[PDB]
Amino acid sequence: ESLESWLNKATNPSNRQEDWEYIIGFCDQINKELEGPQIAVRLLAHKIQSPQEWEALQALTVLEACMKNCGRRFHNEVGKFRFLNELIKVVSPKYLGDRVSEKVKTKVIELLYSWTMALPEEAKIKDAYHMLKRQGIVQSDPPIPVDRTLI
Amino acid sequence: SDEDLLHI
Repeated sequence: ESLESWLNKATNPSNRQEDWEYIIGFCDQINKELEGPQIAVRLLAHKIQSPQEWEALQALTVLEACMKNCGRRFHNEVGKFRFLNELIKVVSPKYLGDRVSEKVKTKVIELLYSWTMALPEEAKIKDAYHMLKRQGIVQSDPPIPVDRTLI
Repeated sequence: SDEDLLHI
């Protein structure tokens, strides 16, 4: 099925629990699609900025899965401000910030922080993260789950 | 091709 089809099912607010079947289905689809990466980020950005917390949370988990399954061609898309700004808006009071839960915000910060280490190649991700700290959105670097593949 | 870093 289509990219949106997979994601809609992988981020459905009604899901009683995460459905890794669809999460993986979404990733495999992107790896097949000529424009899967470009379409995928825009689709994910939107789901992540959703007022429904469970939808946004699931979207973040799907985003995490994509980074580990969709290789370099996905990383390049996530590494552009065009997508990065969408995440900033989620944690910045000037935008969605004051209407988004902490769980969602910290997850975003965690992922962003994680990427600055994992993707030293994507310089735009670092600038995005520093800008956050500089503006006081991120007081200190947060602790993160142990993953020895994060180089 | 890309946008500029958003500013708060």
